[PDB]
Amino acid sequence: ISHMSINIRDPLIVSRVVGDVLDPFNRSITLKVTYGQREVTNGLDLRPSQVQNKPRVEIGGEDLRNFYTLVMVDPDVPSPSNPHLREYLHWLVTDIPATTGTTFGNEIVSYENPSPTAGIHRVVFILFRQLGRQTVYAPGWRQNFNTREFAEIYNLGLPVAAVFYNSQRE
Amino acid sequence: ISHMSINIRDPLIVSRVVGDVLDPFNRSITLKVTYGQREVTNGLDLRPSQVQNKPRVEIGGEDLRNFYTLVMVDPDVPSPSNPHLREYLHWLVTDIPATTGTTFGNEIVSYENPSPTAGIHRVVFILFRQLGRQTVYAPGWRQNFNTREFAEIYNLGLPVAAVFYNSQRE
Repeated sequence: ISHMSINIRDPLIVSRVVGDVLDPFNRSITLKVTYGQREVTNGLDLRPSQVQNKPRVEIGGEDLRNFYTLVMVDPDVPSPSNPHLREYLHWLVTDIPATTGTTFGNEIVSYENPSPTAGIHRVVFILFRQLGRQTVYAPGWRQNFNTREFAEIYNLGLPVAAVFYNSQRE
Repeated sequence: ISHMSINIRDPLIVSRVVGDVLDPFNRSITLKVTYGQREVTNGLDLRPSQVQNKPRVEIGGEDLRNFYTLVMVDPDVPSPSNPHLREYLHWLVTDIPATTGTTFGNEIVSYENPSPTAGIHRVVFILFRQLGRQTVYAPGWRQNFNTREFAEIYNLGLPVAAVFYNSQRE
């Protein structure tokens, strides 16, 4: 979107997920990420002890023929005040068929549970439409990941969905 | 069906359409609902701007002599987190001859376009076989509709088909 179309009160802008991690975009696809009995909605708190295992993830889709990639990052590493490891890639699942979820995709970076030690961390899930199956691949390491660059490299365009939770040391 | 015959990975169970709205059932009849150039398949996203007009609806059938009823509900009203208006009846078409579609039936509750304002809403189409033509009639209001009770009142048994899309505010 153009900056003339941005809603500056959107929770992704207030939280600076759009800004620090993502360019402005219009949500268009369902992304349902569940830990326990809570679906991630922007700004919900989940403690480290609640996110030790991968969440359930269900997605929508625009066309049955589509495949989606799910990115999970913590931008606030090692801390939000000095985030020199931004972004830390916690999980990467490609080739998710439209309308299914991560158990139907290819987990190309395994789920590492977030365990913040300093400050309140945003933990962000981002969904992208792929140009086709078997077109998106993993970085060589988890730290200093750049979702914007990743999307550029893999022709992913703007995200179709994103949502985040907050987490801090217990 | 018995709970010993349920496929717990069925998309209608994962999405809780079976659970929140419907009892478990085996699909037996074709239900093709089209908005624009997309047929509704479970979990597809359609934005409010894409569903302003009634969809095209074509049905199958078990016997030419049969008549079917189409129910369209949003269970996630006013929001999925606090769905105290569940279900909102968006459309009701009775007396659809087997193998035809809604233009051949009796629209007894007019199509109200879904326009969610909070959360992601499931918008569900449910098809039932009638005991006969001219046996199924409309409620007095749209809110707090109960498809299970409706089916009991009108001898509709279990659904023969159901499908849903996801929609959220634009």
